[PDB]
Amino acid sequence: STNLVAEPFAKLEQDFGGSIGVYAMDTGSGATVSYRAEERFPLCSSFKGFLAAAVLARSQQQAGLLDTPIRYGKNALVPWSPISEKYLTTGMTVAELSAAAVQYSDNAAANLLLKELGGPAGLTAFMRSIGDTTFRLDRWELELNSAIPGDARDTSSPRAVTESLQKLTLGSALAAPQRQQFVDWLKGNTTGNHRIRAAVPADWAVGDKTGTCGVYGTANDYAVVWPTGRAPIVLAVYTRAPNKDDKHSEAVIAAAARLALEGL
Ligand SMILES: *[B@@]1([O])O[C](C(=[C])C([O])=O)C2=[C][C]=[C][C]=C21
Repeated sequence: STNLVAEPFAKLEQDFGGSIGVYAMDTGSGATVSYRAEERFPLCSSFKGFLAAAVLARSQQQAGLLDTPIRYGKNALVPWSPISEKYLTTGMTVAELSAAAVQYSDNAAANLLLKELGGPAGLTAFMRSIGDTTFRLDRWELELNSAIPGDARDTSSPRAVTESLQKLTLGSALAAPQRQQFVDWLKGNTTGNHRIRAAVPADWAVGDKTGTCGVYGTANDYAVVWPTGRAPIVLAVYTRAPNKDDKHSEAVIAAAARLALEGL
């Protein structure tokens, strides 16, 4: 992955103060945009998108998985678990927990689903099973958010994120119904209006998954975007920064996404 007109990204990164990672592919032409696309960045909550895909893939071998209710306890409710909290008294099905993890970044949902898959190691093995040799999840919520510089736990690269997102939403990794379901959850995300969506023309359909670690200026977003009349674009925008107290920026993520889309 290289880029002979990277100066715009380099200037945005200098203005940001941290590091920016971008990979975008036009699945119609094959054109791509890269900037630190091979470098490792904390996933933060963005792993929750791939977790839901892994659940859908398991439902292809276990009938009734998605409809299975889970009557979880109050002490499943880790900070920022808005759907899980609201539905504590009733429980939630696996599909609802997947939906909640994708579209609200529900943390309790995320840990409950990880447990059904064998933990972080099971999600990682799923990702290996589709050809992602970069992704690694090592820890549960909320510990995976530590985002320590140079720590490779719970990281991937923007290119591997994009390539995996492509396989699961547009390729054959998932069966057709499972695939539409995964795209539908992403299209209903509520957390990403100031990130990639803020760079996408209002008349383009978008699904996305955000992540925010809360430390070290570390946040991200990845998305599938359908330009009018065309095959879709897939992209991933990740940030990090060298000081614990460096603030992340949603505007930086949106700007970097806009540079990628303009370059395509
Ligand atoms: B996680 O990374 O994602 C959300 C979040 C702020 C987002 O969607 O950008 C979140 C909240 C609380 C803990 C972890 C996460």
